[PDB]
Amino acid sequence: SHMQQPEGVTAPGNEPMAIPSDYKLVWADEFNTPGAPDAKKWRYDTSRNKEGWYNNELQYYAAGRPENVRVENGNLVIETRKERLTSMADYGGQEYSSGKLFTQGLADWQYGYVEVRAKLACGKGMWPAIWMMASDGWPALGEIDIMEMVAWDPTTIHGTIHTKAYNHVIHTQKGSRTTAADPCGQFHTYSLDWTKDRMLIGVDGHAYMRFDNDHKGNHDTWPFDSPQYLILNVAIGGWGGQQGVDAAAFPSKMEVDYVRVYQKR
Ligand SMILES: [Ca+2]
Repeated sequence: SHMQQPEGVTAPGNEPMAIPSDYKLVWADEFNTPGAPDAKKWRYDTSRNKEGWYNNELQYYAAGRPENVRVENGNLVIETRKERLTSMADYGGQEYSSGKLFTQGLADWQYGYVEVRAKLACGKGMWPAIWMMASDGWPALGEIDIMEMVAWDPTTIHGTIHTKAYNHVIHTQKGSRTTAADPCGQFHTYSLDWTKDRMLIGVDGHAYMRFDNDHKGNHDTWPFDSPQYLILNVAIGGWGGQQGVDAAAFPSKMEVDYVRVYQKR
């Protein structure tokens, strides 16, 4: 797998990453309170349930539904299921349910070190992601994909950014990829180090992706001087379904041990 980068990477990184010495934890969820996610930290995204999600995706994102989003045994669980939730008011005809949480309108950050420790969702069809979008159109406002994986190639981790100049609508996105051991069976830490000068995206303290601010003051190539909010989801189909959907793979879970955000303060 590759995010339209068949014969190389467009934003190569190869350097260590770690929480900077002058940073402090400014936000966390440790997911140690069973039941629904803390509503002071997380909202459900239902914005396109009735309209249809993007990317040829197949899922309906259920809100307030423990079968799809629950805190359990020290993790956030986002679970995909093969089912039609036809009596939801915003039902959109989908054959699958999943979860999509975000901090939009509750918590956002400009610059910082973001660490998300997770075990991913497997089974052909699955497309787990950990990513960010600007609080204040798209893609000009900036998108930061800290972690994507597509479960037809479940050991490949993808790290990508999108801007007006560099984005998947015109196939000019800046990204890289790496290999992680059994990501659906063991935890890894997926990390972003975002400063005014560059972003690093990594796994387990190794940056495999680097995107520099070109310092031209062009918002089209660097929109990332404004706050972003965090997003956790498991999509179904689209890129995740490039080799089909495995009916037998459902239900499939992503387990998030924690989200930690650090900043200079
Ligand atoms: Ca935890």
